[PDB]
Amino acid sequence: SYDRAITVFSPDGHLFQVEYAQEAVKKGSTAVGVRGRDIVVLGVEKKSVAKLQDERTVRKICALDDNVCMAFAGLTADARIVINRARVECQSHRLTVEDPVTVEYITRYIASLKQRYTQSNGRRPFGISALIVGFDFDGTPRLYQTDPSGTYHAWKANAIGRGAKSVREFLEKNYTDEAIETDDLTIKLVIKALLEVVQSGGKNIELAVMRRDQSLKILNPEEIEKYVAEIEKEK
Amino acid sequence: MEYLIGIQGPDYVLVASDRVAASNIVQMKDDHDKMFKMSEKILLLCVGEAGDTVQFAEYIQKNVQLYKMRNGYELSPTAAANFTRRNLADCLRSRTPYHVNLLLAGYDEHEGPALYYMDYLAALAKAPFAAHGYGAFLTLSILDRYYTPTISRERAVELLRKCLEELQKRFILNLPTFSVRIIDKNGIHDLDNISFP
Amino acid sequence: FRNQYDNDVTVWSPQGRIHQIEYAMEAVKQGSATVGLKSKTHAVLVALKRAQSELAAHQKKILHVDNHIGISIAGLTADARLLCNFMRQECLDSRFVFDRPLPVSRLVSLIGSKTQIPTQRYGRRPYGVGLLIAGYDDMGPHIFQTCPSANYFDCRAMSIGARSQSARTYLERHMSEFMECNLNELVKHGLRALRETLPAEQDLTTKNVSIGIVGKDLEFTIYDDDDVSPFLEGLEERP
Amino acid sequence: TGYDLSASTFSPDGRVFQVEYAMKAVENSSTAIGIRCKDGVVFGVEKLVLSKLYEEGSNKRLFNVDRHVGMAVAGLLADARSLADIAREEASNFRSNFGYNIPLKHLADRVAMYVHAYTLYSAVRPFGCSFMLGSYSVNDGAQLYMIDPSGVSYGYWGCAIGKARQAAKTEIEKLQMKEMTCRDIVKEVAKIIYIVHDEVKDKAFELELSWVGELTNGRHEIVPKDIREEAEKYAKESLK
Amino acid sequence: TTTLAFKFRHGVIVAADSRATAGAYIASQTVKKVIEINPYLLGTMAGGAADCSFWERLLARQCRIYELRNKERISVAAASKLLANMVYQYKGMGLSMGTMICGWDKRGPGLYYVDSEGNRISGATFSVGSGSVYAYGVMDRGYSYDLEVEQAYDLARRAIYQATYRDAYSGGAVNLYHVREDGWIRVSSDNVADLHEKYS
Amino acid sequence: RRYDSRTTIFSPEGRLYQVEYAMEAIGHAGTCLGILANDGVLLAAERRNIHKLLDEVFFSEKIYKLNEDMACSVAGITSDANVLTNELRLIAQRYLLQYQEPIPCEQLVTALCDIKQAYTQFGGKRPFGVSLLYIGWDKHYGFQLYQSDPSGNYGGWKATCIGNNSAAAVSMLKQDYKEGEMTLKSALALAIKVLNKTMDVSKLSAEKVEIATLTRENGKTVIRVLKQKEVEQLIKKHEEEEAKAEREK
Amino acid sequence: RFSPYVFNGGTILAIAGEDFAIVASDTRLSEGFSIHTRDSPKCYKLTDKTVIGCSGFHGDCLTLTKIIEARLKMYKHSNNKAMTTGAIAAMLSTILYSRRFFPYYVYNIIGGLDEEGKGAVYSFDPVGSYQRDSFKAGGSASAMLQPLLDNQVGFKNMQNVEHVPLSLDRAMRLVKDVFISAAERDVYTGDALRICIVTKEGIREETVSLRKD
Amino acid sequence: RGYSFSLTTFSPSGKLVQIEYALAAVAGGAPSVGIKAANGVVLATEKKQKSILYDERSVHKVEPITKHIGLVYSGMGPDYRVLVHRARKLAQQYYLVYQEPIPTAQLVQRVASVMQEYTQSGGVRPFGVSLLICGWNEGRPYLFQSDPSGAYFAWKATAMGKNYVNGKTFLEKRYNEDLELEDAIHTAILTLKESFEGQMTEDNIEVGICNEAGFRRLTPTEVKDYLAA
Amino acid sequence: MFLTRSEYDRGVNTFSPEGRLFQVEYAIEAIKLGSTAIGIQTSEGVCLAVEKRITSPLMEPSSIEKIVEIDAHIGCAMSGLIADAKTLIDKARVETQNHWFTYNETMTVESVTQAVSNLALQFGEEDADPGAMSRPFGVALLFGGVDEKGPQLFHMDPSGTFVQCDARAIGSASEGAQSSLQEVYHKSMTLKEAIKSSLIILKQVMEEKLNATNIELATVQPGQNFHMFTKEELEEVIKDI
Repeated sequence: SYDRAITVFSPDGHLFQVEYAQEAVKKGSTAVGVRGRDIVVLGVEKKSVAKLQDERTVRKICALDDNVCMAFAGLTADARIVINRARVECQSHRLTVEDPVTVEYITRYIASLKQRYTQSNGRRPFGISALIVGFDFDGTPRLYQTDPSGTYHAWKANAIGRGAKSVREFLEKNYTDEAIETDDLTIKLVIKALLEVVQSGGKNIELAVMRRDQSLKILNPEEIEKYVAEIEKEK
Repeated sequence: MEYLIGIQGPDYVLVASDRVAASNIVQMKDDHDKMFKMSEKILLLCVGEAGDTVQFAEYIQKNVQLYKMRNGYELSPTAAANFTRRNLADCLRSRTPYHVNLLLAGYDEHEGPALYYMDYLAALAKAPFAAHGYGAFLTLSILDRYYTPTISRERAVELLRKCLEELQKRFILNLPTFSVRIIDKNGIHDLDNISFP
Repeated sequence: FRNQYDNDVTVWSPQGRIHQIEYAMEAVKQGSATVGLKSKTHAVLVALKRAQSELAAHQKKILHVDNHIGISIAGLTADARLLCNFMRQECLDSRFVFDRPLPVSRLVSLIGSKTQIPTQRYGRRPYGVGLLIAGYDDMGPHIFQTCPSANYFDCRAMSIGARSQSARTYLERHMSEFMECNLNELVKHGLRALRETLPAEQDLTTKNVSIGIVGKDLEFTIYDDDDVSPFLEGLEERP
Repeated sequence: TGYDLSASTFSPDGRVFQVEYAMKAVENSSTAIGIRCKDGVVFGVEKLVLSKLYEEGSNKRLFNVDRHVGMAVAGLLADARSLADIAREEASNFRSNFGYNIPLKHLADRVAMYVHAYTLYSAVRPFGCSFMLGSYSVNDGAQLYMIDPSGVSYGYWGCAIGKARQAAKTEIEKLQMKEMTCRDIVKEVAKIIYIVHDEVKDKAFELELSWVGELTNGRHEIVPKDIREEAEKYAKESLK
Repeated sequence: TTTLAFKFRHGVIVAADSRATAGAYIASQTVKKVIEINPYLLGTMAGGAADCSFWERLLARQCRIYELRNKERISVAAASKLLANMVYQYKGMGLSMGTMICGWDKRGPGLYYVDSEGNRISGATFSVGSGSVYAYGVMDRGYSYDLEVEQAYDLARRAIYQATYRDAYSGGAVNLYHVREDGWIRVSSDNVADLHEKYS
Repeated sequence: RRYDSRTTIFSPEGRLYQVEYAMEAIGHAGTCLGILANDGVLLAAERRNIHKLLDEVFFSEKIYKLNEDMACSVAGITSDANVLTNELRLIAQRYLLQYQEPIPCEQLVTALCDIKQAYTQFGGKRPFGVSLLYIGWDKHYGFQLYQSDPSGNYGGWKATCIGNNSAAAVSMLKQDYKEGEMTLKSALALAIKVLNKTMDVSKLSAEKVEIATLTRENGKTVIRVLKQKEVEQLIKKHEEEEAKAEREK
Repeated sequence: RFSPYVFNGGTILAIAGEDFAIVASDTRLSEGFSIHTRDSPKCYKLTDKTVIGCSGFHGDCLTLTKIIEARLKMYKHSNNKAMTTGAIAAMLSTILYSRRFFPYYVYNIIGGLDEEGKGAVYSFDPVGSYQRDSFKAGGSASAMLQPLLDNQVGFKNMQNVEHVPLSLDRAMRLVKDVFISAAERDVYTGDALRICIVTKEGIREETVSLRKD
Repeated sequence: RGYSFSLTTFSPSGKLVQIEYALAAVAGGAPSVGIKAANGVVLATEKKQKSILYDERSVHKVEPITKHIGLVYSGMGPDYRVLVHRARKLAQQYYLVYQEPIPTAQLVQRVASVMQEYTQSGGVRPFGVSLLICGWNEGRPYLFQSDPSGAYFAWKATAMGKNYVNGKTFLEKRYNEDLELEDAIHTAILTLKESFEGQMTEDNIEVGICNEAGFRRLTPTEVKDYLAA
Repeated sequence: MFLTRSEYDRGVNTFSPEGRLFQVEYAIEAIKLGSTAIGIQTSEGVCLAVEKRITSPLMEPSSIEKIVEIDAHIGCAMSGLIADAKTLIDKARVETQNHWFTYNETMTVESVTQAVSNLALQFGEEDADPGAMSRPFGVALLFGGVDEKGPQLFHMDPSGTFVQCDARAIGSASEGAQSSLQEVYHKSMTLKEAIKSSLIILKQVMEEKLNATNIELATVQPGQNFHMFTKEELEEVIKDI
């Protein structure tokens, strides 16, 4: 009745197509983000190799710029478009104001794009939610989340995608100032959280870190194996 | 009025530029940097009409870095040269020609060091050594005299010092300080400024 | 059934009636009542304002287009604001170009054209607002009404909005005396006329009344809550 | 049956029913008639007085679309006023380009084509107005034209539009307009309108008349009130 | 005109004259040529007064919009780059501007010079206007990064005074500002006649 | 009721059913295959058109050359395929004009996939009912095989099949394909094997298949279509080998 | 060939006060060496608290007056208040700068009473740079008029002379005298002076004769 | 269901069914036959007229796009003419750009691109016509078909229109690659002779041939001479 | 006896029988989904308060911005769609700065509210511009600022209608919160009393127990600019209650 067009409000004022896009996000692979004191760690599950596929082509985590990166859960093609648009906006902002982009600026831009696609019929919402991580000029860690609706919110730590409810409950339990004390502890926290919802530990998680003034580093599979081994042993 | 010089070598390219930005007669800035790093192993040197230099340099820089972010590997020096040449040539016909004279210096793992030259009309030429500006007329003969394709980098900085002290001896404008840096397989390396007091 | 033929303005009905335009004409009935009446030397607009709550201020029902023209609205405030902007720009254009006040008849003709264009085309809805336009020009005092249908009328007096038939019948039975009235007598007549529309429990107040007067010597002025008290005091009581 | 919803559609039996539905619009209107005689063309309208509050000389259904032509309308008054604006624009453009007053046949053709544009496209409805046009020029002569909502245009020695079209047409038919002169034709137009007016259904009417002819030197104009009163008194007397 | 700006340890000192001329007619001797773009950064105007005023005001509204949107005050570098891009869009159309955007940011003291030609440059010392060349000598001989605040005010006043002495199209009074880390302050407005009384 | 129309409405549970219906279309298409080897990469396809009165005038019905350094094979609607191949060639030549270097394979695939995503998102146009394999050599990553779908989503595959019986093709390739051990000859034999398994015809006609190989010789890529004699020899060798394997038991 | 400007002459003057402002102008319009008309006042009443005086190309003066009146009406409609003198000044600056590249050849003076109740005068170059001034003269005779205003009103270059706040009577005397001198020695300015004085009561217009050429 | 009416809607099972309906419109069109001989290619179609009143010379179902290209259709007559004008224009654009006669393969590609261009937009309908485009280029004959879908195929010989399946079977029985066009025209008229349901005459059929000379429509006297056998 | 045909609610630009235009009415129903916000106008100033409705502890409380600053003189509080709220806030800010640029003065609260209202009106699509949302703006705003007329509180709704209000509540519990406003409010109350009363009402309506984290509070007084109560100031007042 009222779920076929984005423009039409429902009785009780629910816009339902954007809700359906938010539901589409839930289908996607899990992603998790956590703010350490000097690190921001972004972890994403890997669906499966399929044994005849090249892993390099598929990468959920991406770097918008030197100081900002994102991970997504939702439609992969839409994520690719949004990533490219945010990258060109990053370089354009540097061009315009001779300064590097702030994490809140880029998440605002991505949210504005998603909002622009929601408002008008003849265009469907981007079926993605994103986890944007970066370090600002002051050096404070920043974690933001975006959704198809176009609202953005800072999170100390969060998850998106399938099993987001379970892993975020686990993270609400586990997260504390103590865990954020160590960079290795932050990485281990996100690894344990993804382990809460994933078939196998090392094979099916792709993880990355950003340090205070370093570029994004996708942790090697051997490093992830070492960290899960340390996590597994402690239990 | 602004001096650019570039010397290619076996495994390096040496580049230097004057550090003067000037109004009519007053030399507003003594430490202006005319070198823009498009990527880790490529530099763009730009001189020309004011405003156009910084605008074009920044545009090419941001486009190259966008290429880096999108595709995960840096552009080749030759590809960056052809790209900036295309952008400059398209604008030449248009109502907003960037009056800029550029020198692009790069190192490629596959193709080794490269130095590229382009004028405001957007011609492109690879060269062993090249220079821009009125000082180039004085200093090119120094390079044509003492240059060897097998020149070592110590010999290259010596040759560059000879070229610049010739400007100090004879060129009418005052270009007291020059910046120097080398590109190699490691990447762009800053060198001590050749400063003639 | 005949649910069809009602969907859009561009669909004629089997008996030659565009039902969306009529449904738009229903919109004026929703709004609070307004009354306008004129004398040989003056034209008056009076309104009944409504408030969302006790704490909230009463809505603006009379708007000034120019010194020589002002309007009062019944129906959608959005369409009212849009049409008022259009009218104001037209009057400003006339003053800029010809250095004369725009004729009120010509202004309502422009309103009629602008309002008519939605009804015939698919897309924008009919302007679901009814306006009473009152002004003084060289020809004399004038009062017009415009419907959500682009048709407009010239009136000795008129009332639009909810329960306006009572005001219309009062005006009709008292119309003959209006022409020779003073402005005080005329505003009092209009106030009684809108008092007919009110519920029996409700009564005229300083708050819920707004009065708009224009004449040969008087530019359009909206007398607000405090300023309506001179005009209201004369009125006696409910019959 | 979804055939009648839009004008782009055709019925399976080859009928565009939206246009006919728009033709039914004018029948809601009060009657209007125009009669052509040797001297010129006379127009008349039965303008029903909906309320005493409404000013006289308002809701005019007789428009001047140029100095030498006048227009009388039946159907939706909004569409009619818009069509009058279109006709005035066409006449002004004709004067500006070709340097002389527009021929009535050409003006009728252009406004008729503008009307016919709307019957084709789905986005926009047919006009809800049927109107008569009349002019007198010493070269062309007296001319009366009527345009339906379809965009059909024809020349009529006498014509009627609106609710009482058929009765008005028989009354006009028994008139011999060709020999007659305008100052009599105004009286007979008043007679016909008073006849066709239904006192029971329609409370009251104010006869609105106009003409164009040699007596005006070829300018359409509203009747002088003395002549209006004479014609109205004659119509009331003949009515019995 | 003459406008002067230099960076020193305790901030940026901005100075300017107050004379505006049409031809050789001194239309005003009280023009305020230091434009308070914001409470926290300010600019100067040389060249066309209308051009400088309009474009600096537009920069001011852009800065306030940025502050509201991003919850942070714009950097002097970003402001200078915005103005430089805006004027460069109109290059060759006859705008005449030379202006020094001055403020503090997270970096520290900020001094930039931007002109209608298209240059944007940051430096320890700058001067813009017809009397720039005269002001430069006094400022250069007197300048040091480690300078007392009073001494900085003094060299700014003396520089503008000598520039007005030599240059015909600069005169009036010397308006002086100190950009301090909290914000800008207006330290003095001394007339050139009183300054001639003092220095001589 | 119906949340499958207009390609711009997320159905409840958040699925775009028009693109899924388009993905259904490619399954009807003639099977296409691509295998990656150490020395080269090949494309093999089943010429579904086997009408007697058809002429093989063209370079290939399914295989298209997009650039000096890459090619593609297409499964899906032929008209949309023609449009997409034209767009691909224009994209590659635009990159060559701009940078004076050959288009990277992944970049070209990504550009066309961006087009295909765009057609999904905006209302009026239908999604491209096409899926096509890309094969190419680039200096950065060497030989590469890529697959694309109507959704605008692509991936890199060592070996994959699209079209009819693609699941059977992938199941056969999974067991047979040796990672890091293939050569172009062995990959050709594997291609003949999986094509014989998938294709309903008992004997691969050698006019019912088109095989093309991409190899780097003398520093220049060569894209060659195996001629009818070569593929005849290949099917003869496969028949002999399979019969000998049969004869032993 | 076609020149879009001609200097139609005239001069304008404005002098502020503690509680008043005065705006005064010639009433002559002159193209070349000929006098178009001897009664064309350059002062226009924008609001009760504000007067504008314009001198230069008369077509630009006319169009700018119409534009300012229209935008004043628009501001009144939108904001339900009258424009202040400073608001009119800023709006005029923006309007003048709108045509930086095909400018209005007009010298404008805005004189009025500010919100505080004091007199304020705003003076504009042709391209819209504007400054609050205690007094200024505009137009052809700016060079002649403004020095005497600087001496008498500003007490400039006067030693051992007390500073008195200007009064309405002294101001009007000074305005009449300076315009008489400009009538003597400027060809463009003469044949009448319209003095428009703005006070809390409102605009009051007085005309005094100046010598016909 | 809704898939039936829309043109930009894939049906379940992934069918653009409006295009299939356009192909059904083609199938109702009159028979047309194309046979590619070694030295030429013959295009033939029936031009059956409702009455003697029709003037056969007025309109032709076989039209030349260029000197060396000509085509014939089965389907909607108006759509045929829209695209024949567009084809002639495309060929002339090619001649302006390259100063060479357009190849037949290139022309069929371009007109098929046009036909595809029409299918995508909802506001338009597909062309309810299919074409047999024949040409002689590089001392070789060519025959092509272009469908409403925007797809094109290369046929040694084929038939469109009514009874196209039976005509194609008759052709594959009768077709030999070694045929000269003198025989191929006979085979083509026989292929049509299968499906007339009337006594064919010189007027009732229209036939044209291409060769090294170029495309031509052989006259009524010529087709009478060939029909005499 | 139930008649639920509606069949006219879908699609703006359709006048239903009785001419009610139900899409806008549904948008006005939409703000009841939003968090409750509350405004009180007093002689000493105007205060604004809202319940944040934090979903999870991990979400940063500062990021939720349901009270914002249009300018120093005017602030806004919003309830309804955060996204289209951000759009209207941007319009308000740019219009204030445009007014400063053009007239060198500060807009009145009524003028700013009219400026945003004009944008809200554009759902009708009378303009031909593509970049205007077809749906009405599903948000209600409370504009509070000190102007030439003193403290003023204006209410704005999805229709684009706007009115001054001495005290108003928007959001879910606006019904009932408005009754509490009507009983408590008297024109003479100082801003301290207004703050306390508004926080009492917010405590009543809010499901969770009131805490410094879950509310946002602000005030603009004639001398001061727009000010947000910090964690400590919020702690002091919520302790005082």
